[PDB]
Amino acid sequence: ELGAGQRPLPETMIALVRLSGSKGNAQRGLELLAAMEKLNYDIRQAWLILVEELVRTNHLEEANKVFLKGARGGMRATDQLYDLMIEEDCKAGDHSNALDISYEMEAAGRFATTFHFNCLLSVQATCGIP
Amino acid sequence: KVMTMDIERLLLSEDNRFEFVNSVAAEATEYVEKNRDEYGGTKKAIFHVLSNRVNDLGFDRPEAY
Amino acid sequence: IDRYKHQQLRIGLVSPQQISAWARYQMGYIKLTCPVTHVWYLKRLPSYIANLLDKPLKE
Amino acid sequence: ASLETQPFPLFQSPASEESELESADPDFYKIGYVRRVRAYGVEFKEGPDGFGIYASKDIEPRRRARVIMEIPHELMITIRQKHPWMFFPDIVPIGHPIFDIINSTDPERDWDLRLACLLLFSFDREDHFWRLYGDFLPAADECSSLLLATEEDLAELQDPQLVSTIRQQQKRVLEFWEKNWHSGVPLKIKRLAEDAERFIWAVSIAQTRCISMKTRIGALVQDLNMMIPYADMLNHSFEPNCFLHWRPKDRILEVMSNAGQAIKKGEEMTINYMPGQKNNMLMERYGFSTPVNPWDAIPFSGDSRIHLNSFLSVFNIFGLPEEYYHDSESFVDGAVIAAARTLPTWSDIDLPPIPSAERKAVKELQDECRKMLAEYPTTSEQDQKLLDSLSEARTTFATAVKYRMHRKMFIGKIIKALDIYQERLL
Ligand SMILES: C[S@@+](CC[C@H](N)C(=O)[O-])C[C@H]1O[C@@H](n2cnc3c(N)ncnc32)[C@H](O)[C@@H]1O
Repeated sequence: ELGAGQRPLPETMIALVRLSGSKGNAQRGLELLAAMEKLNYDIRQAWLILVEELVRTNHLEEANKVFLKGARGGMRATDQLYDLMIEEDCKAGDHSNALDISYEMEAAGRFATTFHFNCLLSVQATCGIP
Repeated sequence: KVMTMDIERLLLSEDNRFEFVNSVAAEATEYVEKNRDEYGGTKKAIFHVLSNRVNDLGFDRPEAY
Repeated sequence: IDRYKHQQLRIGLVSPQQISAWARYQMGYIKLTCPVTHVWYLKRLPSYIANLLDKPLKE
Repeated sequence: ASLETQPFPLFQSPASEESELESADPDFYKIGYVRRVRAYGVEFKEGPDGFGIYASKDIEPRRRARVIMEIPHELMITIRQKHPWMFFPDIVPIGHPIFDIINSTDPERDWDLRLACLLLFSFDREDHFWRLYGDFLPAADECSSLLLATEEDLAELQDPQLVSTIRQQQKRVLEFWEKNWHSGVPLKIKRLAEDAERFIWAVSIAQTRCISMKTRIGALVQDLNMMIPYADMLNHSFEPNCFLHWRPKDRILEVMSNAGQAIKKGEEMTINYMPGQKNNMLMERYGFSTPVNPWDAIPFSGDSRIHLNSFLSVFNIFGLPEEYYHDSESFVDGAVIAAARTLPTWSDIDLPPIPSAERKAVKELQDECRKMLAEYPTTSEQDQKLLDSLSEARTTFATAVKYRMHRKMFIGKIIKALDIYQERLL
C-alpha cells in the first residue's frame, strides 16, 4: 500500500504496531512507530498500545526500552500505564527502570503516590543497605 | 545595564532561585553541546539563555542585549 | 522525586592482608619483627585494648 | 488619573437594533495601568456582545508560554472555597455584618451568594478598585446569565430540566435576599441591595465571572474562588489560546498564551472556563452556549451503533477519548468531536466495520436525529432568522434562542457527519 498506493489510514498503522507488540518484535515496533512520524499521525495512542501489548506479552525489557525512549522524547503515558508498568517492574525487581520511570512520571506532572513509593520500596528493601 | 531587571523578572518568574539557576546552567551546557559554534566572544551563553527566556516572556531584548 | 544521591565513607582498622596489599603515586610497608601496639588504642585514654581485655592499663 | 468617577463603556456598540468591535474606553485600561495592570500585545474591544480581548499584534511562537497579561492580586476579589471563610484582599472589617451574612451561606451550594456579597460590599467600599470597575460590569438588562430571565424567556428555552434548575437558582437567590436583607439589617447592609434586582444582578455577575484556582498566598496553598478584573474579560473557548497562571512571589495572575502557538492580530484571546461541561452547564452557570461544544450529549437509546475508530479516522480525529483533537490534516470541529463522544458506538481490537451494517446504522441514527429535531416546533434557520432580525435584543431571550438554535444546529451537524462518514467510508 505504501509502494503502489497512498498513505494508510491510522488504524492500519495502529493494528500493525499492535500485532508487533502482541507478538514481540519490539524493534519492528519502534521502526514502524518512527515511520508513523512521516504520516503526521498522533504517535501517542500507538506508543501506548505498543507498550501495553509488550507488557501483556511479558516482553518487559524491550517494553522498558520503548517506554523510556518515548518518555525522554517528551510523550506522556496514560496514568493506568504508568501504574501498571511501575507495578510490574517492581514485581520483576527492575528498580533500575522503576526509579527512572518514576522520575519521568514526576517530570510528566503525575506526582508519585504512596502506591508508587510502596512499589519502589518493595524492591529497595531487598538490597540489605537500609 | 538593564539585563539584571530581566534576571530579577526571571527570578520572580521561577518558583525556586536555585532551581532557576540550575536550569540556566543546564540550558547553557546543552546549548554548548547541541551547537559547537565557538560563541564565546562579546556575547556569552548565560546572557543568551537569559535573553531567550525574557523573549519567551515577550520582552524585546536582543541576544546578549 | 528526590535524586537519591547516596554515598558514604567508612574508616576502619586495616588488616595485615591489606598492608601486604599496599604493594601520591605509591605506598610501601615494613615487615615488623615483633607485633607493635597502636598508641591510640593502648595509651590514649580510655585504653581501648584495656577496655577489651579487662586488664588495668598499668598491666 | 488615580481618582475620578463614572467611566463607562460607550453604548454606541450596544445599538444593534437597526443594525462592530470598537476599542473600549481608554480609561478602562488606564484604571488598571495606574494600578500595575499590564496588557502585552492585546486590546480591549467592545462589541454588542460586550467586551473581549483581541490580539493587537501578531505574536510569534515561543518556547515557553508567553505572557499576554498581568493582573495584580490587590485588584481581585477572593473567597476561600472551603468552609473557614477568609478574604485575602481582606476588604471586610472584622466583625462586619457581612461576615455574618456570608457565614449563613451553604459552604458549597452558595459560593455564588458569597461572591455576590463580596462584590456588593466592594461596590460600597470606597476607593476599592471595583468601585470604579463596577461601571464596566454588564448591567442587569445586558447580562447573559439566566438568573435575570423570567418565564417569558424560559418558555422559549424549551428545556424543562434546565428551566427547573434556573427556577431553583432564582428561588434560592431571592429567598437568600429576603432572609438577609429584611428591614432589620443595618443601613450599611440595606444600602448594598435595597431591592431584589440588585442582588440577583450581583449573583448573576458572580456566577458568570467567578474564576477558581488553587493558589499560593505566601506559604498557604489554598483553594480560592475569585474575580480578576481583566481575566474575566476573556471569552470562552474549548480550544483556548491562553490559560491563567499564578505567581506567588509578586502575587500576579498571568494570562499566558499557550507555548508553541502563534496568534494573529485581531484574534480573540480566550480561555477554557470549565473543561468538560455540557452546554446546559454553561447555560446554568455562565449563561451562554456554543455549538462546537465538544462535550455535549444526545439522549440516544438506539441499539444501532457505529464503528467508533472508523468515525475517528474518517475525520482524522486523534487521541484518547479524554483527549480527542483535530489537526491540519474542513468541517471537522468540536461538534464532530462531540459526535465521536456521543453516538452509540462499538469498538473491537482490530475488527473492521461492516460497510453495509454501518450504513444501516447511519440511516437508523439519522432518522432518530430527525425525530429529535422534529420534537422542536421550528428548524434551526428559523432561529437564525429570529436572530439576524430581532425585536428588542432582550438578552435573556436572545440567549435562550441561541441555546435552542445551537442544539438544533448540532443535531444537524450530526446528520451531516453521518452522511459524510458514509460517503467517505467509500
Ligand atoms: C467571563 S464573562 C465575560 C464578560 C463579557 N465579556 C461581558 O461583556 O460582560 C463571559 C460572558 O461572555 C459571553 N460569552 C462567554 N463565552 C462566549 C462564547 N463562547 N461566545 C460568545 N459569547 C460568550 C457571555 O455573555 C458570558 O456571560
